[PDB]
Amino acid sequence: LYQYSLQFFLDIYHNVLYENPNLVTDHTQRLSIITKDLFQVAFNRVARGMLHQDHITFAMLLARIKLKGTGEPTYDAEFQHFLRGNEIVLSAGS
Amino acid sequence: MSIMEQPLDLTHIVGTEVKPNTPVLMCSVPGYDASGHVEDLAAEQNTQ
Amino acid sequence: LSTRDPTVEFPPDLCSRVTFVNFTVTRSSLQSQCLNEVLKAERPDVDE
Amino acid sequence: LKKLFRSLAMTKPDRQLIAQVMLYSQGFRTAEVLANKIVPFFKLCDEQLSSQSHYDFGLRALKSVLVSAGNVKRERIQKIKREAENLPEQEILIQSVCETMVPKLVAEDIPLLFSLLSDVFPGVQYHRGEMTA
Amino acid sequence: LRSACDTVDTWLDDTAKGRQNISPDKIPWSALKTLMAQSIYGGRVDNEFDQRLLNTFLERLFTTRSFDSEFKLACKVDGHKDIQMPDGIRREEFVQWVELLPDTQTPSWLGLPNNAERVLLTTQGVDMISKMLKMQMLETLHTTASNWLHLIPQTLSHLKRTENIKDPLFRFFEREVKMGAKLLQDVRQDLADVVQVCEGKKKQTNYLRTLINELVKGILPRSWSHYTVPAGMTVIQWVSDFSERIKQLQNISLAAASKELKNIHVCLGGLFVPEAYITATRQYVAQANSWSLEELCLEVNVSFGVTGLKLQGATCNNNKLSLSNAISTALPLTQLRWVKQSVVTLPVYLNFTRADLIFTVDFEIATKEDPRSFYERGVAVLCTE
Amino acid sequence: TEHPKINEWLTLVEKEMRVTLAKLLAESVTEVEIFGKATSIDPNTYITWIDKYQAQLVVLSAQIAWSENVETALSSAAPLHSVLSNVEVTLNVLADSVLMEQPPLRRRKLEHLITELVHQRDVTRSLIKSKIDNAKSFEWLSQMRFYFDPKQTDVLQQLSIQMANAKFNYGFEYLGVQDKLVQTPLTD
Repeated sequence: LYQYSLQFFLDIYHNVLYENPNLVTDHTQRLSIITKDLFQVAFNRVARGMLHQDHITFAMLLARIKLKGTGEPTYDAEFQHFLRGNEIVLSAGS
Repeated sequence: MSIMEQPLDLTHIVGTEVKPNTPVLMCSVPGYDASGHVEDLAAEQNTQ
Repeated sequence: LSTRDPTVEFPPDLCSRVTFVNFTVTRSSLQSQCLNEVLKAERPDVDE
Repeated sequence: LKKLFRSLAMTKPDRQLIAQVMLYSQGFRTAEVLANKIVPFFKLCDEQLSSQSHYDFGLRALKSVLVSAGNVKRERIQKIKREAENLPEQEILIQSVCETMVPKLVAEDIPLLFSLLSDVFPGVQYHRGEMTA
Repeated sequence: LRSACDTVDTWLDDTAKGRQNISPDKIPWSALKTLMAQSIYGGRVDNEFDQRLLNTFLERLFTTRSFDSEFKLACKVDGHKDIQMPDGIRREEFVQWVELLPDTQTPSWLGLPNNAERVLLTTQGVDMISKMLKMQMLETLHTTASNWLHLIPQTLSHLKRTENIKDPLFRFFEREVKMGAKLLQDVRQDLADVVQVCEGKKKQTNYLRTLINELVKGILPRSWSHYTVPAGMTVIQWVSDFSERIKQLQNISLAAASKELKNIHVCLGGLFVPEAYITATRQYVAQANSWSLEELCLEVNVSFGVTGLKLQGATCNNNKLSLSNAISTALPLTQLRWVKQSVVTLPVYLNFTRADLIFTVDFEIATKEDPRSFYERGVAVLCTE
Repeated sequence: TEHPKINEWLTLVEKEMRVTLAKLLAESVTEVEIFGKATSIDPNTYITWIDKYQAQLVVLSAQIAWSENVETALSSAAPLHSVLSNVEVTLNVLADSVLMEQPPLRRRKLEHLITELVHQRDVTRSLIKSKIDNAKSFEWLSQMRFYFDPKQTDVLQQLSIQMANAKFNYGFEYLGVQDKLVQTPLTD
């Protein structure tokens, strides 16, 4: 039901970078402001046209993206066990 | 995600975000229809 | 021959007749575009 | 389009009230008793008989039976005049029920219908013939 | 909502003409409540029990105890929680109360048990796990069919066809056995044919090929779907219930061959049509007492014994209903008696879907709880589960 | 004979049909008032009135009179019992009349009146069972109500039929006899 385009992502660029609220005038803090605003606006625009069931899934995916971008060590093994380890084969008679 | 619980700022979205050549897809589950919402929006904005 | 929909099925006869050139978007190209656009937004004279 | 119309459910009509007052209007001394006997009979034969695809024991069938009962009571009155006082109202109702429901039944359901008729109305008997010409 | 608001505006315009305030008693409470219980919100209501639920919701809420302050709109949790009705008299105050309400709600807000949300939340968690697995992934047969085919049919051996009585129960039982035997014979013929064509010298036909495809897919064939199929069940679930129904019919036929048919504790879930049995025993009581069919009412205690009845959100204790947070509990034996002439009246459904109401049962009320609370929690009795 | 257009004289026929039905209804309501104001009623003039006036008109005039009597009773207990007694007396007369042999047209015209008076009896019984404050009580506003005002010069829009906050003008289309429906609670 939701197909998004690179033109849509460029539109969200034009709507985040240009008309960024409170236009800090410092090259260090403006980067973090632009980053946080881009994540939040991306979540808002994508969630406008998708179901409340999948809202949390998209939010968790964005949390994973923020963990990958940050410095914070991503728990790749734990994430993979949470994703695919729910259907893992178990021992016989366990 | 607190913005999502609020009702849509449809006037702001159609005034700023929506390009003139991009249609506004008002999708709905059965039992729901947003045509009345668009009529109310047009009544507010005084647009033919 | 050109198309804008990547999720389109072509018949096998047309597939045999024509040569396919798919213009997909890649991560490296996307990062290059993002870096150029953030340069233009932040330091436009430097980007130019 | 659904917002332009106001919806209302029609699930189950009041067959008892439908039958009683129209029997009263057609003219029946034991109208309430006949109504209290005929609607449960229809509801009972709607499921105690075999489940054939051509069976219908609903409001249209009940109303047709009541209209036919009024018509045959008027015909009996006219026959007496040719030949109002008391009349066998139960026999009239059973005659209408038979003339409307018997031809639709399968061969293994006619004794079941007559058993139901004997259970509901004791003095039933049967009316047939009178078609010599 | 718009129609209800328009009716409220019309009624207030008819009542007062430019008055600044109206007393709560002068407000047409009964008029508005009846009008939008019969025409606005009750128009689309099909079931009498849903109509009763709507009626008790409207009666509890919209009388407001004549605009009584600190009115309990509902209970947030069944233990030690409450929602207080705001005392503001303006749209701004009502909106402020709305944002002051906490974001996270619970199904006990609705007068419902809290265990109804557990299955939905578990399913949603499984679904989001599957969706994350989908994005992560983006980033012969006939021998097994014949094995299952040879594995199923040993639970079914034979059934009598079934013979001239005037008993209201005997003929209904005989016709039940009749179409049960017809369905069983058709199923056996189909199984024998597919056994022959899978292990033997027999070609494939169109009907048997469609049966092969549909059985490999796992959907019940429409030919075998004579009686009610609950929400599209699977064939492996349906075959066991069909076997148990056959066993019950075999027991019925054996007891009839040896009235003794009255002493059988029939399961209501095993019958092809359940309501015909209730009307048949009603006619049996009517012919025993020389009474009328319509006047006989229901007085059911926990002389006809039925089994396999499961409740929903309550438990039985000496013909007294007690609310419990369990999903369901089983009644071992239930007897029914017919007598011509505050209590709770429960519905009895064939299955969990409640798509087909069968009949209703009046029980005795609990001492502490309120009939409106019983209706809002939605206690019912299930058979085929 | 003046040779008007076919559509013009057909429109004249339709409009004057409506006006004629309105006039006949006004005279019928006057007759029902002067008949059913009293407790006892005379079958010998009841038969003549029913043979005189149309089936729709006699049913509608009975409805108008019953609504007006209940409105007067509510404007003012005991008058409600008087209305119920009048309804039951008319019902007994109706039962005797359908017990007698009758022509089919008047038989149908009388069966319709039986059905309508039984419905009126049920409404009166339920309304007495409930409690009444005035004519603004919803237990009385929930039923179909009929009002007649002979002062209006527009005889076509003279009759007003009222439900709960609903106002209707009678269309005065000639319906003939037709088939009358039994007013069940589902029908209400």
